Order: sequence, then C-alpha cells, then structure tokens
Amino acid sequence: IWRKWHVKINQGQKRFATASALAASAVAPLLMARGHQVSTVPEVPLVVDSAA
Amino acid sequence: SNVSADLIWEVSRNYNSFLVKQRTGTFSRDALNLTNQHSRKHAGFVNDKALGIVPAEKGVKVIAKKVKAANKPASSLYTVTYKSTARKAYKAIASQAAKHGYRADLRQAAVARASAILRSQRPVKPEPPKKLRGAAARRAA
Amino acid sequence: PTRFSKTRKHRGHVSAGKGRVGKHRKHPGGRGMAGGQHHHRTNLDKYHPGYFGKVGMRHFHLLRNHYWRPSINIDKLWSLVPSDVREQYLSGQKKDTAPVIDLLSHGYAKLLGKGRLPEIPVVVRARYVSAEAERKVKEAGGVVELVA
Amino acid sequence: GIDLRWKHVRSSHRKAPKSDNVYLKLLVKLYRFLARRTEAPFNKVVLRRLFMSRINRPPVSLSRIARNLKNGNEKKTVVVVATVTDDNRLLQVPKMEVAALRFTAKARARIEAAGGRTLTLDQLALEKPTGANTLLLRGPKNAREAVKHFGFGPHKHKKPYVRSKGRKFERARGRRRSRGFKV
Amino acid sequence: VAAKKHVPIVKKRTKRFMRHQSDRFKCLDSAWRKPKGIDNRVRRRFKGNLAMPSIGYGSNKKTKHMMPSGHKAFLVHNVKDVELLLMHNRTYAAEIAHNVSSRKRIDIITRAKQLGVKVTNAKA
RNA sequence: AGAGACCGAUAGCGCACAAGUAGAGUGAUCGAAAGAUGAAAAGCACUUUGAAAAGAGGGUUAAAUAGCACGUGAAAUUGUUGAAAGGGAAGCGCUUGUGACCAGACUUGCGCCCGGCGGAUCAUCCGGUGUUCUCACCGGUGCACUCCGCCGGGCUCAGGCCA
RNA sequence: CCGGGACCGAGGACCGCGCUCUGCAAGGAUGCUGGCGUAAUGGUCACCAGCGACCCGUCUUGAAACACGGACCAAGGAGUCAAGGUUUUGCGCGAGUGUUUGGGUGUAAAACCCGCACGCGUAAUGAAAGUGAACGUAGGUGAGAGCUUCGGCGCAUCAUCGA
RNA sequence: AGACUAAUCGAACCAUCUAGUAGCUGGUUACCGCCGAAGUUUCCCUCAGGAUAGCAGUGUCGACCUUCAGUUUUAUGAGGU
RNA sequence: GUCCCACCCAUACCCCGCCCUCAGGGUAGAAACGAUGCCCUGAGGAGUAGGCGGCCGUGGAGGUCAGUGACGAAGCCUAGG
Ligand SMILES: [K+]
Ligand SMILES: [K+]
Ligand SMILES: [K+]
Ligand SMILES: [K+]
Ligand SMILES: [K+]
Ligand SMILES: [K+]
Ligand SMILES: [K+]
Ligand SMILES: [K+]
Ligand SMILES: [K+]
Ligand SMILES: [K+]
Ligand SMILES: [K+]
Ligand SMILES: [K+]
Ligand SMILES: [K+]
Ligand SMILES: [K+]
Ligand SMILES: [K+]
Ligand SMILES: [K+]
Ligand SMILES: [K+]
Ligand SMILES: [K+]
Ligand SMILES: [K+]
Ligand SMILES: [K+]
Ligand SMILES: [Mg+2]
Ligand SMILES: [Mg+2]
Ligand SMILES: [Mg+2]
Ligand SMILES: [Mg+2]
Ligand SMILES: [Mg+2]
Ligand SMILES: [Mg+2]
Ligand SMILES: [Mg+2]
Ligand SMILES: [Mg+2]
Ligand SMILES: [Mg+2]
Ligand SMILES: [Mg+2]
Ligand SMILES: [Mg+2]
Ligand SMILES: [Mg+2]
Ligand SMILES: [Mg+2]
Ligand SMILES: [Mg+2]
Ligand SMILES: [Mg+2]
Ligand SMILES: [Mg+2]
Ligand SMILES: [Mg+2]
Ligand SMILES: [Mg+2]
Ligand SMILES: [Mg+2]
Ligand SMILES: [Mg+2]
Ligand SMILES: [Mg+2]
Ligand SMILES: [Mg+2]
Ligand SMILES: [Mg+2]
Ligand SMILES: [Mg+2]
Ligand SMILES: [Mg+2]
Ligand SMILES: [Mg+2]
Ligand SMILES: [Mg+2]
Ligand SMILES: [Mg+2]
Ligand SMILES: [Mg+2]
Ligand SMILES: [Mg+2]
Ligand SMILES: [Mg+2]
Ligand SMILES: [Mg+2]
Ligand SMILES: [Mg+2]
Ligand SMILES: [Mg+2]
Ligand SMILES: [Mg+2]
Ligand SMILES: [Mg+2]
Ligand SMILES: [Mg+2]
Ligand SMILES: [Mg+2]
Ligand SMILES: [Mg+2]
Repeated sequence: IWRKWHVKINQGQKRFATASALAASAVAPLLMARGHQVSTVPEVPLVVDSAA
Repeated sequence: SNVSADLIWEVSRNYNSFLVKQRTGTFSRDALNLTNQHSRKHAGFVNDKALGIVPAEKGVKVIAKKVKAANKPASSLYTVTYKSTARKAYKAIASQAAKHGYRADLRQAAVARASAILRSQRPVKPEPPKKLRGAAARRAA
Repeated sequence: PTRFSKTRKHRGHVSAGKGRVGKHRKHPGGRGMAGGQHHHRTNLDKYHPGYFGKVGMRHFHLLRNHYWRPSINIDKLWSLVPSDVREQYLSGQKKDTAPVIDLLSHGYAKLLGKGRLPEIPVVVRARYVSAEAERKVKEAGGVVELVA
Repeated sequence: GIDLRWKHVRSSHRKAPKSDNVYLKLLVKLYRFLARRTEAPFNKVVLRRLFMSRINRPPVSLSRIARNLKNGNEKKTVVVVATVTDDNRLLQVPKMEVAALRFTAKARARIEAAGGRTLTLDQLALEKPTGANTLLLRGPKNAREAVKHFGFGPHKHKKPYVRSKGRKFERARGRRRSRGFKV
Repeated sequence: VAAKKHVPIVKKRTKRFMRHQSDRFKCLDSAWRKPKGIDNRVRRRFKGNLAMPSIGYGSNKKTKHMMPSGHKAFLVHNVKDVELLLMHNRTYAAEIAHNVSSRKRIDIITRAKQLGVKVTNAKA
C-alpha cells in the first residue's frame, strides 16, 4: 500500500495548462474535432444574458 | 495572433474524431473533405477556404465557407443546389473553385466528386446468373 | 511504467541479458562497503581519496545557532533598495538625501566587498564588515556603523 | 567480400528537434525554407541550434551582452537562440535591440525601459532574411555544476561526490602527507 | 468495376515458415518462433533444414496489400462506412464484418451496387 | 457504516457450499476437495420387450444438440464409418507428376452516326435573392435545325487466359 | 564485315546528348496473327519419384554422444516495489525556485485559493581562533564560427603567461 | 553395543524466529532491423570469486578544421641474434 | 614421372529485377502537402555473450466512433479462402 498513488505538479504549470485550454475552447474547428455538434449555435464564445 | 490554419493542423495531425485508420489506408469522414483522405490539402475543417458536396434528392448540393464568419457557425456556410443538367452543374462548380482564386487546387477533385454522385442516381442494371464448375456435376444428379 | 522497460524486451531470450558464463548470483563481493581495504581498494583509492583516518579535534555538544552570520557583497548592496526609489537615485534626481540600509532586517550579518560601488553616499548598519568593504563605502562618500 | 573497416555508419548530429512544441515546429519549417533558398551562412547556423537540447543552449545575461556591444558594435542586432536573463550587478542598461528565443519578465522590462526593443525569431526573419548587421552570441557551456565532477582521478583537481562538507568527510589518507601520502 | 492498371504481382514465396519440431510435439503450435539454442541446426543454417524469415522476402511497394483482382480490402460495419469508398472504387473493395446481422447485410450490398463498389463476402 | 483504475472458483482469506468441517496423530498439533438444469418442474402420463437395471415407442419444452452422471463442452486418450501408404523406425527441405477439392477474372464500357418514342424548355433577355463583386440560384419569356431520357440499327476504340 | 542460339523489357506526356537529318536502332518493347473463355492457366491437400536432412534445452576449448533433464495434455509459473544517489531526454520559472506540515473553500478523499517559517542555490578557505575575491574598457599572446563601413570586431572552446 | 528413549538417536518429536545465508547446481515466456566482444594488465587469506585498465554499444557536440595513415621513398641514429 | 588440348560445378566474380539500411540532392509571391509526404542518385547486407530502434498481442482506465448485437454478442470445431 506504500506505492505512489498521487503526483505533485508545479502550480505554475497547472495554471499554464488551464489557460491554454480556455483559449482552445474559442476555436470552432477544434470543437468539431472533439465530437461536439455545433452547427446551429450563433456565435463562439456563446454568451447568454443573465436570464438564468 | 496565436491561432491559424497551420497551428490547427499541428494539433490535429495525429488524432481527431473524424479519423478512420486501419491497415491499407487512412480515411476521414469529414463533411468538407473531398476524396475522404487524411491530408493537409483535403482537411476541410482546418483550412480557411474549403468545399463540400453531398447528394440531394435530384442533383447535388454544394457548400463553401465564408471567411468573414469563421466564428459564427450558424451562418458560416454558403449553400447551392444544382438539379438541372449534368454539364451545367460541372461548369458552375468549376467556376466556383478556379475563377476568383478560391482553392483552385480543388478544381479537379470537386468536379469528379459531383460526377460520381450523379452516376450513382441512375437505375441499376440486373446481374447475370452465376455459373457452376465443380458443383455442376453435384447438381446434375 | 512497466511497458517502457528492457524487461519486456528480454522475454524469449535466455539469461535475461545477464550472461551465460557469469550468472547473476546473489552477492559476489560482499554486501555494502565490504572489502574497502582488501579487494575494493582499487576503487576506493581512485575515487574518494582521504576516506580512512582521523583529522582535527572534536567539539562536544555543538550549537549551530552560535555560528550564524550570513554575508552579502557590495556588488548587490543597491538591490536591497526598492526598485522605484532605486532608479531615482541612479538617474541623479535626489541629490539631497541619502539611503540608510539595515542589513539585519534583510537577514544578513556581515558586509563583504567584491565589486564596485557607484559614487552616491549611503549609510550602512552591520554587525561585521570587511576591510576592503569599508574602504569602498567611505570612498564613495558613505559610512558604515556597528549595531550588534 | 569487400574488405571494409566501416559499414552503415550513421550521422553524429541531430536532424530534427526532440521537442513536441507545436510553435517550435512552425519555426523549424520557416528556417528550413530559408536555409535552402538563400546563400547566407547565417541561416544555416540558426537552423542547427533550434534542434539542440537545453544543456546545449545555456542562458545569456544582460551583462554578457553589454560586453560585446563595445568597439564598434553599438548598432548591430543581437541574436541569441536561448533564454535571456537579467543581471542585478549591472546598474545602467545601454539601449539595444535583441532577438531571442525567450526573455524573462525582468529582462524584457529593463530593455524597453532604456529605449530598446525585443524581437522574436520570426520577426527577425521578416526584417533581416539574410542576417545582415547581426552578431551571434552563445552562453557559457561548461558553467554547469555537473561538469566539475567529470574526469575525477589522481592529480586532476576535480570535485568529488560526497554527502557533506567538513573535517570528517574524505580529508585524511591520500589527501595529506601526515596520513600516508597525498593523492 | 475493374481495377486501375498496375504492374504484375509477384509473391517470391507461398509457404508459411513453420516452427522447428512442431510436427513432432502437440504442445508446440505452428506459429514461427526464432530458435535460440547454442547448438540448434536451424539457427546455424545447415544445409537441408527449414529456412528463417528475412527482410529480403518483402513485396514490391507498388503491389503490396492488394488482392489478385487489384483492390485493397476495407472493413465496413454499416451503410455509412461503405459510402467512404465513393471516390475509390477502382482501388478499394468492401468486406463486411463477421458480426453484422442478415438484414443490415442486405442494406449494405444494395448501396454498394449503386456506387459500383466490389464486395468480397457477398453471397449469403 | 460507506467505498475502490483490487480478485473472478488451481484466483481472492485455509473456508463463496452442514469449514477450522470430514480425515490423520498417544499428544502438542496438522488440515482438504467441493459454485451454474429451465422463465416456470411443466422432473416424462400411457403401450410394449425384459427376472431386474433398463431399452423401443409416445409425451413436456423456444430448446432434451438442457433429463437431475444436468449452461457452454477444448486437448491428451478411445470406437465406428470413409480415403490412403507400408522388403530391419518415422517424421522434414527443394522440385515435377497423379488424384481429390477450390478462390479469382470474364459476362461489357465510353464515343460517333441513322430512325422511332416521350418529356421538357436549350440559348437570350426582365424581376428578386445570395455570394468568392463576378459568379450563381429562383420566378417570367422561350415553344421545335434547341435541351434531356429510353428503345432499334450501323461504325471506331478499349477490354480476360495461354501461345 | 557477315551468320546461329539463350535469358531479360525496369520506366510512363514533352524537355537531353546526338546522327546516315521529309526522318532514325539517339535519356529502358512495340507491331501482326491463331486457339480458348473455363477448372484450360492458377492455388490447397494426400501419395509415389530424384537429390538433401543425426534430439532438443544446458554447462563446455570441444555434444548426435556410452554427459545430465525430458512418457503425454490442459491451466498456473520467475528482474518487482520503496527510500537515497547519479548521467542523459522533455517541460515551467529563472538570481531565484518549491501551494498541498498547516489554513480557506467545495457540486466533498477531486478541483480551486493563501503565506509565516524552512530546504537547496547565490562565497571560499583553515584542525581551529579567524580572515574573506577588479592595476587594466574584467588583462596579454596563438587559433576560432559568424558579422563587417573590407580597415577590422571576434561567441563557445582549447593551449599559454599574469592579476 | 554410542545401545535404547513410540518403524525416528554420535543428541527425540511439535510450532515459531524463517521467504535463515550460499563466491555453488538448475531454470528464466512474441517478431523483425542495425552494430558487435573477451579469456589479457595491476591489487586482494586472491587461485570455481571481485575491483581496476583494455576490447563494445548508445547519446551528442566542434568545425564540415589541409586532416590524418598497422604503407613505400630519401637523409640520418641505436642493437650483439 | 613429365608435357598438352577440351570439358564439369560454389552462397565467390560480371549484367538485370525486387526488399531493407546508410549517405547526398529537389519541392511556396503555394494550381497546396498523412512536409512525419512525394520525386532523383550512389553504396552496402555473416554472427554467440551483449547494446539500441521499430512493431504485434493480453487484463483494466479517460475520450471518441451519435460503432456491432436475441432477425443471434462472446467462446469452441473446420487437409474452405
Ligand atoms: K545487461
Ligand atoms: K567558517
Ligand atoms: K600517526
Ligand atoms: K504441433
Ligand atoms: K539477420
Ligand atoms: K484452498
Ligand atoms: K484423531
Ligand atoms: K425465441
Ligand atoms: K423433443
Ligand atoms: K443447453
Ligand atoms: K531499376
Ligand atoms: K548443464
Ligand atoms: K539425456
Ligand atoms: K532531469
Ligand atoms: K528562500
Ligand atoms: K572568420
Ligand atoms: K511419535
Ligand atoms: K568459489
Ligand atoms: K655475441
Ligand atoms: K494495453
Ligand atoms: Mg542474443
Ligand atoms: Mg544458465
Ligand atoms: Mg559478473
Ligand atoms: Mg557481398
Ligand atoms: Mg505468405
Ligand atoms: Mg558452439
Ligand atoms: Mg546440443
Ligand atoms: Mg468493499
Ligand atoms: Mg474447481
Ligand atoms: Mg480457493
Ligand atoms: Mg458445471
Ligand atoms: Mg424414455
Ligand atoms: Mg440451444
Ligand atoms: Mg461426464
Ligand atoms: Mg453439458
Ligand atoms: Mg481427440
Ligand atoms: Mg509416409
Ligand atoms: Mg428559368
Ligand atoms: Mg514497362
Ligand atoms: Mg483470338
Ligand atoms: Mg491442376
Ligand atoms: Mg544424407
Ligand atoms: Mg561415446
Ligand atoms: Mg549435473
Ligand atoms: Mg529421465
Ligand atoms: Mg485461471
Ligand atoms: Mg526406535
Ligand atoms: Mg526467495
Ligand atoms: Mg530455506
Ligand atoms: Mg558486421
Ligand atoms: Mg590480506
Ligand atoms: Mg561451473
Ligand atoms: Mg574547429
Ligand atoms: Mg565533419
Ligand atoms: Mg644477449
Ligand atoms: Mg546482420
Ligand atoms: Mg489484473
Ligand atoms: Mg456467433
Ligand atoms: Mg484440426
């Protein structure tokens, strides 16, 4: 039971990777290459008014 | 900026959800891909200008992307249906590719794909019956 | 990961890369540092010269807090001033005041002197100071004083 | 038979980067094209240094740049295929323009505050596609803690692998003549 | 339809490289294994014994993977899979997976006839 | 009490079962093997041969190629039927022959001319809408030497195997 | 300078070197003709025939050995994990670097946030008391990629004399 | 008689320390591609074992450095078979 | 014993085809390319102990094929491809 189950990651490299993922979420060709169906969404990034 | 057609091909060159890989070749089930091959030249979803052809009820249906609406996918395609005559469809498709400098390298492929779709809408002729060579003596009894 | 290992590549080959004549037995040569003076002397003398013997005198119950005195050179004395104020002095806009630097509050005890000092007077407080370091501060127009 | 000493000899130098950075691949495509379609020896050197590993691309500081901006190099463009770091010892930064693989945050801020400008290696290819009026700089290769241990032996004055420093750690027999011999 | 023109196909060998001594012991399968014993007569290339595979038996790059008609096989599981061969009907042929039901098998064969695509396992 | 990038009946605790059981030893102590019919017993009524165990018919079931020696049912080893070889081992590599069995390929395709049949509306121009701003689509006009499809006849070209 | 035989036909618009120059044997085969369109060519298996062929694993200078293990089949069966070192590859930041001992918070063993100390590095040398890194544009000489106003400037690194 | 002490005696039987240690014998599980050895030097209660140098592979970097060589020629030394 | 013609066959030598390994070139005002691709040219291929590279299979985990299936999944047999 004393094998290594958890991994330590530098916090700077964590923050780099999450920012790189947010940028890729605003590229419509990448959304389709990950299997999403977005042929009828008006704009990307998609923003809705505070009606929720 | 940080994103272009060359960058997008770099992150999708090795795997994407359109890929179909096995022995004897690699294919792509992409809508904006003519010849359904995996390559930078034919990867329609990557490039800024691309062409795609699907069969219609009577003729063919052709889509192309508008470069000014790359971030508005609902209104980013220009769609035309050709259902009058074969030669008329060939001409309009060829002009749509190699007249204003919009992917003149896809001129030969676009015409040939429209030809294959219209060829498959004709009636299918019946096949001749199968003959026998070694089971013939077996069934002669 | 187990799939990146030469163990996987040895499957099917006798001896697992260890030899047919020598066989990877249990402990040929002893365990640990055995044989240092007898049959491992050739290793212990090429590397690690000075391994055997005694040198110096002993010190019972040594307390490391008695010997705490970190040092900083004059080369980096100006880096202890905040950056915005530092640029005003260097560009020559103060010309009427001098900075007073507390080495202990930054965690240093002795001031050594290695590099050069710009000709702007400064006041330094320290517990210890080198002979060269005091010469260069005074020549720039400053003064060092002792504080304990 | 053919009686040859060597056969199927492979090349000793890298032919591509070992990294998987997507933008470094775009940079390598650019300079592959330039090196083939230009006669400038400058372009071929930059291509090779983009293949190299981090211990073969040591950093370069602002002080080392200022040393080479003397004796008639005040208006050339400095090119460094490496990281450029800051130096606390240097109190006044001269004005210059530098093209580098990357800059640290303080190095970039001090260059621009003195009236200079920083470039990227792709901006450099657009402005100087032949490397005219440039100077190439490298950092110190051997200034690494591991190189001090290389080639240890008798009468070599290298650094030994020890776990601590003090009088009780490898200082008695073979290090002084009062205990046997010395080295 | 007929395949695109190609150079004639040569094989260089048709036998199968069976394992040494697998014709005498039933615990040894026939698949090839490389002998590694210190005395083995097959490893030392004695005259009159089994041969060992080498890269020198490889096939011409122009005719590799093509069946004697001239096509290359492609495995399909439904109707949309066979429509990927719309632009390749003189170079590829379709092969239906073993676990496809009899009703879906009828739909695939009908569609492939409209496209002019050859099917290898057709009769059923 | 809640869980898992754990094991899946020679694994996981010695134990998924009337397991610290049956059994061994004077004794301290040692210590196994063994899960699965079917949704439902609907677990085969009656007739006939046999001293009986059982067999042959006939029934139940989606299925008895599920009958309590019960899901699926591999190999070693054995019986019957069919094919073949054998003058002190057999097996194997290269290469012909004979006998048995068998996968492909081919069945036509494009084009030109002549005749018949049917349908439109081919080129041009006007209005509207898109778009890569010059290229298209829809509505109107067109209305027989234009355009499209089918059938019949003739001609050239290309097409399978061995020489 | 004339005869007679054998094996082979890679390549796929043009481009070149040439010649006996309406053209050609000059940077790689075309033209004409017959039979057959299926088990005829071809493939798999079994058997007879010619030539060839000692039982594998292992220790050993030397194994087919009168050297050891192996009657047969199925399932199991052997370089792993932790701490501490080291060289090399990839990545982040860079004179600094390291959130996760702990606190805040949560859709609750995840993910997200915080910063006082501390570790390694930024300075060595002596047994120790102790002392502690610029004469010079951070030196001179010989090589040295690259740049250059063509006079020169000279990275990394190597050899050498000094501070 | 080194005899007997439950088929066990030149020191009984049972559980645990215990997976006791072995420079010694046995075994060590798919394929293809490229390169390719040693039984020699010095030290060791060393002689069936190690460390150390050599022989081998892999990763590179400096210039693509007029750079080298199990060789011949010319001039010039040493040797006691 | 000596001399002279013709002839026989190695995985050696010469010419041709194909595989791989190594080396050297071409390819963007892109009618453009699994640029990790394609085109052109030359040489080489034995191997125990051992080193490195690339690939094939098995039990589980995240993502994706809007994958197959009682109109038959998995497993098993088969001198049929
Ligand atoms: K090894
Ligand atoms: K000290
Ligand atoms: K002494
Ligand atoms: K067998
Ligand atoms: K080989
Ligand atoms: K048990
Ligand atoms: K009892
Ligand atoms: K049923
Ligand atoms: K029944
Ligand atoms: K059953
Ligand atoms: K050739
Ligand atoms: K042995
Ligand atoms: K034996
Ligand atoms: K590392
Ligand atoms: K710190
Ligand atoms: K130079
Ligand atoms: K007893
Ligand atoms: K021994
Ligand atoms: K003599
Ligand atoms: K796996
Ligand atoms: Mg080996
Ligand atoms: Mg062994
Ligand atoms: Mg050893
Ligand atoms: Mg050879
Ligand atoms: Mg084969
Ligand atoms: Mg041998
Ligand atoms: Mg043997
Ligand atoms: Mg549990
Ligand atoms: Mg059992
Ligand atoms: Mg059990
Ligand atoms: Mg059972
Ligand atoms: Mg009955
Ligand atoms: Mg059933
Ligand atoms: Mg039974
Ligand atoms: Mg059963
Ligand atoms: Mg059997
Ligand atoms: Mg026989
Ligand atoms: Mg109209
Ligand atoms: Mg040819
Ligand atoms: Mg004929
Ligand atoms: Mg035959
Ligand atoms: Mg023989
Ligand atoms: Mg004998
Ligand atoms: Mg023995
Ligand atoms: Mg025996
Ligand atoms: Mg099992
Ligand atoms: Mg007794
Ligand atoms: Mg053990
Ligand atoms: Mg034991
Ligand atoms: Mg070799
Ligand atoms: Mg001794
Ligand atoms: Mg031995
Ligand atoms: Mg050099
Ligand atoms: Mg070189
Ligand atoms: Mg003598
Ligand atoms: Mg080899
Ligand atoms: Mg498991
Ligand atoms: Mg099935
Ligand atoms: Mg069988």
